[PDB]
Amino acid sequence: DATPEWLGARL
Amino acid sequence: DIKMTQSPSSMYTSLGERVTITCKASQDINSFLTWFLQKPGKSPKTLIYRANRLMIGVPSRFSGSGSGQTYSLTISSLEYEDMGIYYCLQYDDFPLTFGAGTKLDLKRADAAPTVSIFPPSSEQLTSGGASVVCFLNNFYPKEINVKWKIDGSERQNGVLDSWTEQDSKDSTYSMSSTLTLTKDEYERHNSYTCEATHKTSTSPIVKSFNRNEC
Amino acid sequence: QDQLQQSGAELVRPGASVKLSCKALGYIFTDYEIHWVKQTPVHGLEWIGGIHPGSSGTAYNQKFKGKATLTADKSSTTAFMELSSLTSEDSAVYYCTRKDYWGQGTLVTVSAAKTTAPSVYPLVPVCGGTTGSSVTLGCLVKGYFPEPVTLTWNSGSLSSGVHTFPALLQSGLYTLSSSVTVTSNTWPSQTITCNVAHPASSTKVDKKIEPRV
Repeated sequence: DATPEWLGARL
Repeated sequence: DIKMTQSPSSMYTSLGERVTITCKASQDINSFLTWFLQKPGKSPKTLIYRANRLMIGVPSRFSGSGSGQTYSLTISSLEYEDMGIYYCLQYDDFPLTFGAGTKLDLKRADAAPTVSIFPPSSEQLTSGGASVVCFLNNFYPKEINVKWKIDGSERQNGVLDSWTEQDSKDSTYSMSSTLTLTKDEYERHNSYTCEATHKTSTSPIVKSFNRNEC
Repeated sequence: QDQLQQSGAELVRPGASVKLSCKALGYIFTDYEIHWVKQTPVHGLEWIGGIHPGSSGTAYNQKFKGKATLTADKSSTTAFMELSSLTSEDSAVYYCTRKDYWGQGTLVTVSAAKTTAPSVYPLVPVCGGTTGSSVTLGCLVKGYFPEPVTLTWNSGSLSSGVHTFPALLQSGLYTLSSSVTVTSNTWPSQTITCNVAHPASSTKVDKKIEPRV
């Protein structure tokens, strides 16, 4: 459902 | 370090009611926030991500809003299932941070506690120990104060309290207070009092016994 | 699908280490970050850090830099979190999260305590104290380790008017108490017993609440 518009910043 | 200020901290509600919870970030967080609910002894469950997008499977009565530093979670009509603690999480920047949460509570009429004190059992006394228990049962709201007194003077340690979660049937709360001592210290004093102070009254509810009486 | 499954409860000794795991299912593991969160009664929620399985990138809460180590394994789509030099301050429930999905959590207890059977004491009302249409009796389960423990009244036959309180640490061990309220004339004519079982130590203890004196 959700996309990397969750994090993605590869931490 | 972004600070999330969540409010209110405590929520007194009724089923069907419309509930609004607020989280203010100490700076712009660009909608990178989630709202989740956690029930006693259970793991978190997300309701909203990116400030206003519903997690698949989450009921539509839940909705989120906000854009800069202020975000709100709205529950259109509260359901029994919705009880628990709500939290907000910002993930716009490290370190990720949480609001202190808000406890959702089913409101009901004020109810004073039913207090009962219990001298040590004979078996425990034989073991060399002495535990004086006291139950403050079925009161509302959850906030209550308990103070122990031995031969008239307050006893601070040896005390350990435990609370129950709101009862699903009557909406009250309960807490157990245990004052532990050695047999020798217990047998050097006579009257043991349990004092419960609660909103439902100014003067506390006093419960006590005497060793010499039994 | 879409899910996070964590490993079982851990009972570790102070000064030791432990490594927790988080199995990811139903989604492309190398596309989302996995973060670990700590929760304790006293300190609430605390973000420990995160890792990107796709780039091995990590970020830690300064407070855990040097205490927690996050790794990820592409072939088993499992994120790992290792904690070293543990103290009771590290006893908590640990969660992994993709920020939307959360694992069910892993309970970590740091203690030197050894398996110990609970002492079970009958709690009778103060001599007399019959004043009232009801009577409250109690049961104190003291000094056991580890959890859990299950207690019921009259073999589960008595469930209404019962309040079993959450256990708490008392001098390295666990203590628990339960109250039950019945109508005045009911007790003591009819008997009320407290059933306490402690699997860990294969203990079964029932005990009737006998009036004092």
